Formats: sequence, structure tokens, C-alpha cells
Amino acid sequence: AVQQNKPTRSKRGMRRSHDALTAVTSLSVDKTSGEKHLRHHITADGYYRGRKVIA
Amino acid sequence: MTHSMRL
Amino acid sequence: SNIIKQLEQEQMKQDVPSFRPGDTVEVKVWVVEGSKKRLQAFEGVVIAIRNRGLHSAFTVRKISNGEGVERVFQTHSPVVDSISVKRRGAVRKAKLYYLRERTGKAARIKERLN
Amino acid sequence: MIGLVGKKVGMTRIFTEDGVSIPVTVIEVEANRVTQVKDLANDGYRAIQVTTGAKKANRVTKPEAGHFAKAGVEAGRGLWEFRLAEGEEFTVGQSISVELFADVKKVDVTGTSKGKGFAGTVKRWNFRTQDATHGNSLSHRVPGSIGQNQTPGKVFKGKKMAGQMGNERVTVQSLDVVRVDAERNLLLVKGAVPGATGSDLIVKPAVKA
Amino acid sequence: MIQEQTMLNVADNSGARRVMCIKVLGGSHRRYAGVGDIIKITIKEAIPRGKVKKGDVLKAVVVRTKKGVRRPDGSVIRFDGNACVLLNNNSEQPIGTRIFGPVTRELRSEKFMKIISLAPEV
Amino acid sequence: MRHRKSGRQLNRNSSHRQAMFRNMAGSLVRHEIIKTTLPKAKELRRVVEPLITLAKTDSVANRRLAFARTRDNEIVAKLFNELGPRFASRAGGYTRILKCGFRAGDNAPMAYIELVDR
RNA sequence: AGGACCGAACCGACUAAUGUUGAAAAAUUAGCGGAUGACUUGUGGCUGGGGGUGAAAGGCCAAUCAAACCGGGAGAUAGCU
RNA sequence: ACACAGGUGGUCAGGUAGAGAAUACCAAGGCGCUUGAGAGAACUCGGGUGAAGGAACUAGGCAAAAUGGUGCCGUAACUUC
RNA sequence: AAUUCCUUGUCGGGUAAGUUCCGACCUGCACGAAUGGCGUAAUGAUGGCCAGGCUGUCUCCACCCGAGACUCAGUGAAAU
RNA sequence: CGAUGUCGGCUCAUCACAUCCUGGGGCUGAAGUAGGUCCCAAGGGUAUGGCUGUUCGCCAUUUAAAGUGGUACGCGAGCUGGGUUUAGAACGUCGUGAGACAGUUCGGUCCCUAUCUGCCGUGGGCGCUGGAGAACUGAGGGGGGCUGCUCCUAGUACGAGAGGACCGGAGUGGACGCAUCACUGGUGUUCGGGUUGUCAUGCCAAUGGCACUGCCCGGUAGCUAAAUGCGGAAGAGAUAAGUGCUGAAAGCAUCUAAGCACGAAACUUGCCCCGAGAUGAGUUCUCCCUGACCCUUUAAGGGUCCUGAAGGAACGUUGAAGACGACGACGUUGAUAGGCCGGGUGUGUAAGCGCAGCGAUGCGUUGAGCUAACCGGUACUAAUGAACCGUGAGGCUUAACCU
Ligand SMILES: CC[C@H]1OC(=O)[C@H](C)[C@@H](O[C@H]2C[C@@](C)(OC)[C@@H](O)[C@H](C)O2)[C@H](C)[C@@H](O[C@@H]2O[C@H](C)C[C@H](N(C)C)[C@H]2O)[C@](C)(O)C[C@@H](C)C(=O)[C@H](C)[C@@H](O)[C@]1(C)O
Repeated sequence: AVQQNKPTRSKRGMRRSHDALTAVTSLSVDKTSGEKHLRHHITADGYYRGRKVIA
Repeated sequence: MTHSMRL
Repeated sequence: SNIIKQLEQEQMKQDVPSFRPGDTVEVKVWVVEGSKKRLQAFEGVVIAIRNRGLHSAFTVRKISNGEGVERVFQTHSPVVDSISVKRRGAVRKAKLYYLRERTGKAARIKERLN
Repeated sequence: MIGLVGKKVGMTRIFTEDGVSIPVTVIEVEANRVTQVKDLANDGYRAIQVTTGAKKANRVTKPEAGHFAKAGVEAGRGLWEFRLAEGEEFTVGQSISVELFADVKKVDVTGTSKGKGFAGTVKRWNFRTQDATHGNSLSHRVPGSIGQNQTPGKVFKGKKMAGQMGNERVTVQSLDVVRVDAERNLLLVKGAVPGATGSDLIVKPAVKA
Repeated sequence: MIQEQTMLNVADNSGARRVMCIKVLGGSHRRYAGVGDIIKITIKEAIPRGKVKKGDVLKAVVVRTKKGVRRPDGSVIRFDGNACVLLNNNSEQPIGTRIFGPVTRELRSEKFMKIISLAPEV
Repeated sequence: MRHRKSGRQLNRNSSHRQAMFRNMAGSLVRHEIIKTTLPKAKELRRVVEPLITLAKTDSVANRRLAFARTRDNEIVAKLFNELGPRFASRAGGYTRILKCGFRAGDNAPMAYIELVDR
């Protein structure tokens, strides 16, 4: 189980290359609020498709 | 503990 | 779905008699001994019925001369000729596997007279 | 000859008049329509390409819409191709029913089987489980020895190990056909064919005589 | 599903009462035997006036199982207690004069036709 | 291998899962809107909505089955007095799922689940 | 009445599994033996290094025992690495 | 060595079934064991059930399954009675 | 034979088949009388064998329930 | 020797031929059947138990056969630890004695989270020279190849009878692989019921918690084998040994020197699966973009504004797909999931009420009531309008071509 001899910065960097976090594409602009939110999530203040559902 | 050891 | 049940609605036979589990029944099966065929009797007690439409089966249990036999029957099969109830039993459990266990006076059960 | 694609819809059983209860499988063989005929001119070999079913107009793309509107055929889900064995031909768009399979007696099925997922070796390669007691320690269903020693010094290529089992295309050959219904667009074959209900069974006449 | 080391009860009046299957015959690595199958047996208990004694080794034929035969309609005939009928080890004809309890229909071919000619029910 | 198996396990044993869905259904029928995790909300649909289907017809034995399912008296009182006739005309779909960000602590997919009268 | 019987507390440690950079430098889980005695335990004493103690294994003597630990001769000596 | 599944002597000891300070569920009283959320592959750990056969496994019935209480009937060789 | 090499001695029982078990015979390499001999009811988490019951130990594995494994968020080792 | 862990068993094996069976042939002191001996042949197959720590062996019973060998006397970072070979103890024996014994007997810790190669799967990047979506060709690789019994031929050829075929045709078995739940079944701690204890909802009735799902009884859908379907080929080529035809060399003779034809489960195809990262990067079809400027190192250029098409991606409902990515369906011109309704299925006559009985309990309402994963429908809830990536006709030379 024990490693044999230590790998380099390259073989560490190649393995760490695949951990690139990608972002969201773009936030949705709300109709009535104008505020940003994720797609199919409510906003930070509560509007969602023009419907104040939590007030 | 003999089993490994070569006697 | 619907096409399978259409074919199996076509293949089903029409007058099957409904019986509860526990009724002593007289089942007649076609038996083919090569060139000749015959109608052969099997009297026993139904202990398990399974309704699936065309895949309906029911297992009749008969003690013959010394030994218990337990034979299943496909209901809408063309081999099983007719189903004749001899008496209407009065058990309440749906499946009757303790009749496969018990013998004699314990294996006897009530009549319905409902 | 030319196979037919259809939908595997469940299993049932038919009863012969003599007594044999034959367990059959119902393929809804919808009538296929050729959409492209290959020939020796451009391709060197001859083959036809069929399609069937129905598809939403929002669901098709403009490439396949142009390919289907090339020769008179409506959109159908999926595409398949058959090899047109040397002495048979069609006009593009000439529909095929299940009468050519009413002529035949022995048939074979190809289709994508069910997917068992990541399976261990006992499920996959029919291995033998080790002894479940007499001191056995954390090694009930594992394969054990996968090589010899220093003299190979490597695992041979093609070792039977655990991994993906299922979701592959597999075939059953020389199934017996019992009944070829015309007006319901159905075929009934004897016994088990691959895939779960809703599969795309591509059916050919059987090669093994 | 009779395999080796299975205890069987006798069905005929050969003189045995309780035997043990020791090998299913016909093919290598054969696991188990069905109702139309010949198996080798040894005898564990016997009536003292029997035609065979305790500790013989000879062939036998299965006649009954709790697993049961499967008729081509989908029927299955599941008895209670497995049963065998002893056979004259080289000649394969039965020993006893009569046979107790019913048998199966699929058995019916010439040597087992001599078996079913004694049998009370089918 | 769960081919056509339904029901979510939620990393809990079955008796805890049953009592948890009972407590969640109690809080949902009482307060009419809650905030919970997303698969908890989906299986809360699968538990809650037969209770409001049960609550359409007022009888004795149906209220005893409500008391068998949810085990509270104020809950069945509020249910068979209010949410019976308030959901009379419709058919199906009494619960509504909105997803609302993530949980700040352990990064859980959060969701407001509510009854549609409010 | 019993170095009697079955069996909790209590004292142990026969079997298997999990543990093996553990939860733990000796355990846990499911079973197991004794359980009114040649028992077990709380508190306070005493015996000490070629010595103590030992229903006796060369076992224990502060996780160290065919001769404890600590300092000192001592920077022993090493034809050996 | 740790906010360590270990170790630590005394006093009180309720309800129901129980012979009982065992056990099952509870009262007074105290906690939910200082990482959570999904998913429901292999594989391992702890468990449950299983057709027909029943030690064929194997070093060996190891581990599992089974037997289990109260009263009455009955109880062999052998014996130091 | 806790002793026996040759040796799985030969004969008998048990098993379908018994290098182990039991009863014998003496040709005791190399038993033997308080470094005890030969017996022995009871007892043993003791050693060998046999039978009944019971079973996933097995023929031959199959499904299920939980805990890890896998993915995400936080903290974040070690042998080498 | 600053460590290459021993015998045996389990799991998994792979190669060689000096071949055990199956296949082809020669000779036979081969009448037939069955054999003996030798040549070719490695595609496939190759016991179950008793004793023993045993490999080995003996036995019992099968089989077509119970192959021989290599691979650290294959395989312990895969399992066991019975044997040998630690510390306890003992018998025989040797020794004055501590102790000793290829003599025995009883008991006696098997550590590890995989860095790299390897192998099994499954993806991200770029490539493939404008971009995109499909469907294929096939280099190459892999899988599979075992066989018995019976019957016909026929009781024929053969032989004094006794016995009894080659070649060919047919069905049925075993062992193995693949597929699927239609049957028979297992499981089915998400469905129904029975039940002991105990607590709780104020109480009776009715339920629920907890006791391994408390213990049990059935059981849907899935998954599954012991269940059910299937598969080993036929054909073809070049052959190994072998048998040949003609034919000289060598007037003859001769399978060979020139030539021609047969001939095996081996090899190549035929069947199945992967398969254009086959950088040799293949083909066919369809679709989508036909704006301007500047600049100098005038270049296969760098940049600015306008335009972003085909399609992909992201997100959501998700799936008999699935570790995760992937793949598949669907996104209101909508049955993708949940719910509702009808049905199916399973359990077995709910509760309440009445009646009989002193009471447990029973009977009518009642085949009632409740029903998971099933089926067919149903927009009732949840799948939002857009934003993101991808643009602007796609180099040079030679050759034909149409103008
Ligand atoms: C708690 C964990 C302990 O390890 C074990 O218990 C395992 C289970 C031993 O096996 C046990 C059990 C056994 C039978 O062998 C496994 C026995 O023979 C040895 C002596 O002890 C190991 C591995 C032994 O190795 C073996 O030592 C042999 C001398 C050589 C052999 N090698 C050549 C192959 C080697 O693997 C040995 C010496 O203890 C290893 C050294 C590193 C240690 O002393 C360390 C401190 C260990 O005690 C330990 C890590 O704490």
C-alpha cells in the first residue's frame, strides 16, 4: 500500500487538473424583482416567476 | 511466532 | 399493458367456477397415453389460488393411498377439463400450508354453510 | 433477408390444442419505412436504412428533418440499417409490413439487454464464493489469485474481473415463431428475448439453418 | 432434487425400509437426479425377512420427489417424501412384487413400464 | 439493484423514517408551509397527499385511519375541519415544491414546501 | 449441611468475529466458567535486586524481568559494520 | 498523552408480568453519544429469510440453527450406595 | 499404548469405502510397580471417535434490512 | 542474512506436448465387436466421497476421460493455519545433570487506507484542418468449439455359432455460456392479517410506540435459479500425417523431380461482441452561417464595432440507465415524475351499528375494508421568458473539369 518513490509536481498537477470547479453559466433575471437568482430557485428575498410565495 | 520465519 | 391483456383476454376460457381456498373440489384432467386420451379424476382440497388473469393457478391437495400429493393446475388451460366443487370449506386464512404440514384429524376443516 | 425493428412488449404464453403451453414474447413490430437505400455506386455495397414510430417536431433537429424530408418519409424515432443480401431491392420510402416474416419459420433477435450495473465477479463471471466460515477473514466473495508470480510478473490481458455487467447488445438465435398477426402489428416468438419492456428489438431471419 | 447423501424411503416391498443415495449416474459432475433417473443406493434399515439386507449396495430408481415433475402445461406434482424402487444391480429389473403409493406418468418406458404395471395409481 | 423500485431511504432505518415522516406531516399540516431538504420534501409529498385525499369525506372510521397514520388529535381536527372542504373541488396536487438556495451549514439542497391555498 | 445444584451482582478470560497507522500499547460484540468460598474487595501496613514473592510459568516485582529502574566507574571494550 | 466504546469502593432502588437487584416496557430524573446532506454499485462488517438435500463443507459440526419455563408421569448400564 | 521405528502390524466391530476410534493377539526398537503399576462412580470452557436432532457450514448461492464504501460541503492525518 | 514468509487445502488460473477422451491415418498374430503399437493433432473437456495435516496412496462408485508437466515444488500486500518450526506439558529413550531426538501426543496472535506498471470498467481534454447531427464500411481484437444414451440403417455385412459394425439419418440427456421472469419457486424489515407483554392517546371500544421486522402468517413489483428459451454447427479454403493418378530421371519400377486430385475438432473464414485515436484518424446523407472597418512585423496576420446560425452545454421532472461523470426520455404545440380516478393484485368478511349469549366470542351490514414498486387515463402540483458556448463560406501546389 506504501508508495514507492515520490511523484513530481507534474504528476501531482496532472491529477489536480481535473478538479477545476466550473461556475454556473448565467443567473436568471427575475421578471418583477430584477434581482439575480439561480434557475428554478427562488430569489434571496422571495419572489419566483413573479409570485411572492414567502412573505 | 514461527509461521513466517524460516527455520 | 393493453395488447398483452387483449391476447390473454382472447385466450381465456369463460366458465371457470370461483371457489374460496379450502373447498373440496373434483378436478377432471385430460390424460394422453399416446394414441388414446382419457378423462381422469382428482379429488382434493384447494390450498392456494393465484389470480393473474391467464396465468391463474390453483393447487389441489389430495392424500391418496398412504401419501399426500399436491398438484397445481393452470385454470384457463385447455388440458384441465372441468372444475366441480364437492363441498364448500370454511377456513379464513388465504393460503393453507398447514394442511401440507398436518395429518388426519388436524388436517380436517369446517364446512361453510354461509 | 431484411430485419424488422419493433418494441418488446411483455411476455405471455399461448396454449396449443394438444396441451403444450408455449411461453411467447410479444414484439410490437410497427411497419417500417425505408428512408435511404445504399448501393454499389457511392458506397461499394448495398443496404437499406429504415425508421419507425413517431417523434415530436420540437424534438427533431434540422439535419434529421432534412434527411427525412429528402424522400417522402415522416419523422420516426431512431434509425436502423440492414444489409440487403444480394437479390432484393426497394424504392426509397417503400413501407415494409410483417408478411415477409409470415413466410419464414426460424427467426433471431438482437437487442440491448438489461443493465445490472457494476457487478462483482460472482454475478458477472459465475465465480465461486470462498468458504463462509472456518476462520475466513474478510474474503468471502473476492476473486483471489489474479496471476502467477514473478515469472509472468503481470496480469494477462483479458483477465476475468468485476466490472460492468449488462446494458450491452446481445442476441438470441433460431427462436421459433408461433404466430405473426397482421392487423395489430405484432410478432410472437418462443421464449426469452433481451431487453426490458419498451426495448428496441431488431429482428432478423436466422442465419443458422 | 435427490443428490448424494440423500435419505430416501422405499416404495416397493423389496425388503428395505430406508436407503441412502450415494451417486447419481450418467454424465460426469452430474449434480442431482429427477424422477426418471437411476441412482446408486446403500441400505440403512431393513425388515429382517427382506430380499436385501442392511449394508447392501445396488441400483435404484426415483419414483417420487417433493420437488416434483413438471408437466408441459405448467403443472407440477409435488409429493410428500421422496421415494425409490430398488433395482437388480446388473439386470435393472425390480426386486419386490408390489409397489406402494402412486407414481409419475413421465416414467413410462419399458423397464419402468414393468414398474408401472404393478403401480396402483398414476 | 432497484429496477422499478420506488421510495427513498434517506440514510435512516425504516422505523425512524416512518416516525420522521409522521412528524414532518404534522408540522406541514399545522403550519401550512415549512422549509426542509429536497428529497425529504419529495417523500413528504408522497406521504402527506393521501392524508388530504382521505380528508375529503368526513366519517368516523376515516378519522380513525387519520389518527392511525398521523397520531395527533389537533392535527386531525384541523385537517377534517378545514383542509377537507378547502380542497373539495380539485383532484390531486395539494403540495407545492419551491427550491430555496442551499443550507448554510452542511450544504444541503433546501426547499420550501407548502400547501396550495395560502 | 455442602470447597453441593441452576443463575444475576462481582471475579475471571474458553470459543468465534470485528479490531491491527484501533474507539483501546490487550478492547468490544454474541456465546462461556466460578458465584458461601482454597472466594472477592475497600483502606493501611510489610518483604527488594543475585534479592522479594511464587497452588511453580523462569511467572510478577510501576506498560521494562534467565536478574528492575536511576545516577556513577565510562569516552568500558569491540580482531565487527 | 486526547472532550479516549476501557478501569473505579459505598448509600437509596418505585409500576406492571416475574421466583428475581435478570428481562420487556415505564415513572421521578437525564439524555439523543460535537460532523451533516444525498445516492441505494462492487466489496466488507452486523443481522433476517429461503425451495429440494441435511455435515456431502472441513484439519474438526468452527460458527450458525435447534433445545429452553412450571407441575405431574417415567427414568438404564455402572457405583464409592 | 500420551510409549510401536518397520507400521496404515494382522484379525474383529463400526462405514458404500476408516492411516483416526473400539476389542483382541504379543514379534515391549525403547511398559512395569510410590521418578508408582493396574482399575475406577462422579467431575472437566480437557483429547479421539460415533449416532439422533438441527440447520446457508456445503451442493449453489439468491434476495432483503441497517453501518462504511461512492458524490457534495467543512476539518484534515500516517507509514514511505 | 540493514529479511526473497515454509507443506497442504480454497478461489482463480495460463502455457507446453512427451495426448487421457473426442478427431484423422499406417501396421496388426485386425473375420465382426473390442483391442495392441506407432505417426499427425492442443479447439474443447478432464470425477464425487471414506481414511490421513498430507502432495502421494489405498478403497467405494461413476465417466467419453479421472492426462503429464511448467508457472518462486503458480497463487498468504487474495483466504485458511491442520502439519513443520518459539515459549507450557508429557511418554519412550540418551545423558551423572542442565537438557536432546527427520520419534510421538495435547495447546499455541497471519499486519497494510495501492504511489507506479498490469488488468477490469467508465469518463474529461484536444485531435481528425469551416461547424454540427446521425447511419454505416471494416483494418484489428475478443467470445464460442465438450459430448453420452437411444432409435433407424439391422439384427444387415461378418462369423461355426455365441456375439455384432464402418458410413449415414433422427430424437433425447449431462457439464458449460448467454438471455428473461411467461410458468414453479426464494426473498419481498415500504402491503394485509394473527398474536404475548407493556406504555400512551382522559376512559370502554379502536389504534399507535417499543421488545431482533417483538414473534409469526401470507405476499405485489423488482432482483433471482433449482425455472424456462437458446448455443456448440452445416458449408468453404490451404493443409499435417496418410492414401493416391499419370510420369520420367534410372527402357523397368515410383505419390514428385515438372504437374494434377483427396485428406483432421488444429490454421483461415462461416456465428457472436467490441471496433476509424485504424494520427492510415475512412465513407454516405442532411443542416447551418454569403457584414463593415483599421493597422503594420502585407501575414495561414493582430485588433475594433455589428451580428451569433445549425447545434451543444447548463438547469428542472427523471428512467427496468447509473458509484460519480456517461447514456436514455421529457420541458406547458407537455403524461417526464408526484398526486387523483377506473382497474389489476395481495390480505381475508374492517370500523361503526344491530341481533343472540351471563361472558369470551359469533352472526347480518360484508368477499367488506386497506392496499408498495403494477396498469390505463387524467395537466391538479413541479418541469419558467430567457441568459451561456458555438459566428460570419472555410489555406497552398499540381491535375482534370465546366464556363
Ligand atoms: C499488531 C501489529 C504487529 O504486527 C503483527 O502482529 C503481525 C501480525 C506480525 O506477524 C506475527 C505473526 C507471524 C505468524 O507472522 C505473521 C509471526 O511469525 C511473526 C513473527 O509475528 C508481523 C507481520 C511480524 O513480521 C514478520 O516477522 C518475521 C520475523 C519475518 C516475517 N517476514 C520475513 C515474512 C515478517 O512478516 C513482526 C516482526 O511482528 C513485524 C514487526 C514490524 C513488528 O514487530 C511490529 C512491531 C508488529 O509487532 C506489529 C506491527 O505491531
